[PDB]
Amino acid sequence: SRPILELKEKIQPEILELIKQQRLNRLVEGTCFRKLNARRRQDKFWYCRLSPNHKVLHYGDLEESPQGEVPHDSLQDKLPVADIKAVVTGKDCPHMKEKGALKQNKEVLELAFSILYDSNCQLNFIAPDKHEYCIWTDGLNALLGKDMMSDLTRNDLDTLLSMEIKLRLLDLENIQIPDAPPPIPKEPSNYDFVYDCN
Amino acid sequence: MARWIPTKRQKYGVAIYNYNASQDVELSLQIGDTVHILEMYEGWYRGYTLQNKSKKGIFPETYIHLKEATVEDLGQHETVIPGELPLVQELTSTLREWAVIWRKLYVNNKLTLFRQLQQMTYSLIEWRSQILSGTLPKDELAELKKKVTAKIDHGNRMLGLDLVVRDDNGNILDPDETSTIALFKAHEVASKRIEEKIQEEKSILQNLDLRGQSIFSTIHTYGLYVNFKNFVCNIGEDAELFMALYDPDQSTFISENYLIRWGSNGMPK
Amino acid sequence: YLPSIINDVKLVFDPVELSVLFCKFIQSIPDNQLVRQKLNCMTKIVESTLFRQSECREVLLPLLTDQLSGQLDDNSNKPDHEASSQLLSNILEVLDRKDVGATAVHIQLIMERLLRRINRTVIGMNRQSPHIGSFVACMIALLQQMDDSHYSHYISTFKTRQDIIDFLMETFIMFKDLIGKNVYAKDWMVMNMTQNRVFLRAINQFAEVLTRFFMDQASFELQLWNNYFHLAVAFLTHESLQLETFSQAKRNKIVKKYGDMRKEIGFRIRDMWYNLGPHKIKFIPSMVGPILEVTLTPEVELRKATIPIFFDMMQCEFNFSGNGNFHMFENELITKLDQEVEGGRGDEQYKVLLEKLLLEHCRKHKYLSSSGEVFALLVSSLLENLLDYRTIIMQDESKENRMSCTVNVLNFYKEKKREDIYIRYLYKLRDLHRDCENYTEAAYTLLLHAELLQWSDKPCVPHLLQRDSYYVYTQQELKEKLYQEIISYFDKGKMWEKAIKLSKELAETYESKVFDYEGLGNLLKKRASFYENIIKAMRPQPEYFAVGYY
Repeated sequence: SRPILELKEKIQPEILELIKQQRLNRLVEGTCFRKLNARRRQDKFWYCRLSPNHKVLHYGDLEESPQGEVPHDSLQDKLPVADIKAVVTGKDCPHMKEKGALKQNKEVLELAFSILYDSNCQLNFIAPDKHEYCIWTDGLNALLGKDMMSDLTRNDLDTLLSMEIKLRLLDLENIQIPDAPPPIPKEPSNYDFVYDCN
Repeated sequence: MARWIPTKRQKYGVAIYNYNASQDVELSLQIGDTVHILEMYEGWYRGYTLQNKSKKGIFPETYIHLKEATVEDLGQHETVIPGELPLVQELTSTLREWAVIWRKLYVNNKLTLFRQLQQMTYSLIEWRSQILSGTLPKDELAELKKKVTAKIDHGNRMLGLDLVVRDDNGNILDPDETSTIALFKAHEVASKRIEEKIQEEKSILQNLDLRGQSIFSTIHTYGLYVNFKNFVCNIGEDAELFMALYDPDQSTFISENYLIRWGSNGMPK
Repeated sequence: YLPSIINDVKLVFDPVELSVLFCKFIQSIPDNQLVRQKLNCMTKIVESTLFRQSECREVLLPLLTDQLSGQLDDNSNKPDHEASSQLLSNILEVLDRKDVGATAVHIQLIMERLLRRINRTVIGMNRQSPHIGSFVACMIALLQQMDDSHYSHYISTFKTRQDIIDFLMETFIMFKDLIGKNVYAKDWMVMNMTQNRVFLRAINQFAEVLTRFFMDQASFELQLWNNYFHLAVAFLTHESLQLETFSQAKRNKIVKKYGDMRKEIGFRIRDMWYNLGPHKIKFIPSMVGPILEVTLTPEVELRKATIPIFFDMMQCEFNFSGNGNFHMFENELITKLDQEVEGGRGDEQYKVLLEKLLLEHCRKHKYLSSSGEVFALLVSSLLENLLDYRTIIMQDESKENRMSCTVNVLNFYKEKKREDIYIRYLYKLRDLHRDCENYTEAAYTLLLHAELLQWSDKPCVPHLLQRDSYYVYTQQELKEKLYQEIISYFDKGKMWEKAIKLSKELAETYESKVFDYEGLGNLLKKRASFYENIIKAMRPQPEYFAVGYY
């Protein structure tokens, strides 16, 4: 499977942009994320819609909506996509560092993400579970246009590439690919095709 | 390059690996890029591709795996068995459409039915590969044909895709404008299988006995497999174990008694 | 069980003697005895022993026809519909066999004995839930197996021309009733094309019978071309590029298996229209629209073929233009062109080719074609306007841009003074603002509509007689209704100054013409209420911002 793998991993990017496109679709459809220590009657759930323009972030303290995203003006429909320094994960979240009233327990260690903007304002938010935590980190990193930090993302990458190459190998049944590519038969220096072009 | 020739014994324009960009009309041709070569050179081949049947590409013979066979598997008698190889080509095209809709699936929140489409896709591809060989006995040929036809038509039906007919031999003889009423009832049998499967997702996926009753309504003889492991008793003498089926309601036995000799040492004689 | 023996007993007997014995046995059933069961009997009968027919079919069927024609229309057809359909199917299949023996003559006998029959049936047998699909399948199988010579044999050679006229009219209307309101799940794709092709064949044959017995040959009774062309268009109005586009092979599969059948329909209608000749003008204003949408097919060629027909009909009017010109033509032209284009149908290349062709034709022709040149110039402007409209609609989908572009097209129409479509788009905006509660803006637009009217009683134009309710509506009364609505708006529009303004001339009209003193009372009640509102309540000041686009 040597040239097989060479070809498979070598034709990477199409699946990559496909997965990233799906991630943007996911951020756009979004959901109600989670706040910090929203216990004494606080809307822990609150929708965070990425624009179909993928530039504004329709997020803010929306109600305990079980339906999730509701298309309207959130509290702050804008998070500047360009200036986001990064998102801190786990202990790097200063809200995870908080040990007072907003002390997040160790059971949300992987749900802690703070989106960096204004260099003094943070988005200390919580995911409902790890997989979509990684999903939204992947989505913002697609906004960052970089690698993806979801385990599920590599899962989908490898599996879909596997099926694609697996369906690719249909025309080449009962054939071997020499690991050294077959020698290109010499092209005669004349391009005066005896039979016409097209 | 010169001396190109028109021919139709190259329909399987076959790559080897992702081709070099050596020609101005060639790219890293996919492994599954069956291309319609129009013009034939000895060591080279240029013509249409499945990727773009309106465009040429000069492909090496050392890269072209020549297959004189064409879309018809019997004119050159390429059939490992006649009337079947069609089936693989249209199911492969069907697989292309499953790939397209697969793209349509992940990008949407159909991931449950999408995942079940994944698993039937994998069953389809493994059946495809196993029937690539002609080693099967003809009964199993028919069995695989019908089961995969049901699966692919199921794939069509939750995807609302159009219907096919001619259950046997490539699903194509009927759409060859042979009759009308036989065509009508072919469509009717198709709809009948449609209703069968649409009523049976709720019958099997959720329930575990309707499938059993439907299976038991098709055959009339059965057998119970008993795999004895060890006898737990304290006799110390030879024991002759008469085990069989009994009808307590009728106070009678139902199967002949299977005599088992159990030894005096606790382990069967 | 009597059929259960026919095979082997024949294998040891004379064919025809046994055959006639069974026939005489069957006819000896009185008309009310086990009709379904006799149908099953004879169905098993025609099943076997009909593999040979030369000695039997010509004598076996006669009885079968007799009993089926009794099954045609006796108001006792309700139980035997399914079984008769079954028998019809089986016998037609047996006919469809080729090894079975020659049956062409027998085929025409089958028409001559069952065809008007099944036509009557399917016309009356006309509810979708029952097995009407089976009847349809049978009759299309028929038309498939038939022959043009057979169609022309007697179906073209009936009794008096009125009978054949009425029969063909019924045939056309039920064709329309099938094509329109299709009888399948749209999943039975294959039979859908087969049905399309067989209907193609049939409508072809009826086109030639119309030509041969119904051109200026029948110099009169030329009305039914209405029905013919309407059905032709409706049939032509489906199974197109995108519908052929779903799978990639879908185009290819259909083209190989069926080609471009709509191409055939287009050419057929083109030559037919050309054949109309002198009666074209006698027929234009109805058919005007019917040709545009089919011109608007997403294809290229039959389009190429169809645009010149516009020049053909304007030329025909030019022949009639001894009085005026194709005003009446171009009006419906523009109107329908609007409805279809705003429906989201055409394309740019379309309008390009339209202008090119029409100008090319008008070069061949005279002054009236120079006028037609300026008219089609206007037309092309309209087309690009609407195309821009729809591209922006699909580009932004924010109601504001929709409002902008529709305002643009209102301005264009006001320029073009085709006041009807003008009003139409006005009401579009009225709906829009109602959605946005721009009671002020909505009332303004509604007023612009009302602005056109006069306090004259006479409804001088049914153009303004809209689709909200279409009857007499004496003009001043329509004005009155509009004014009431506009007042209601302004009142909830929190802007009573215009309310009072309008109320003044409303009350004037009352006292001067209708004397509707109760209406005076209500109106002045409202005016006083609004004056109170003004003096009493306070309303917010709206900020005004400037936007500089760059």
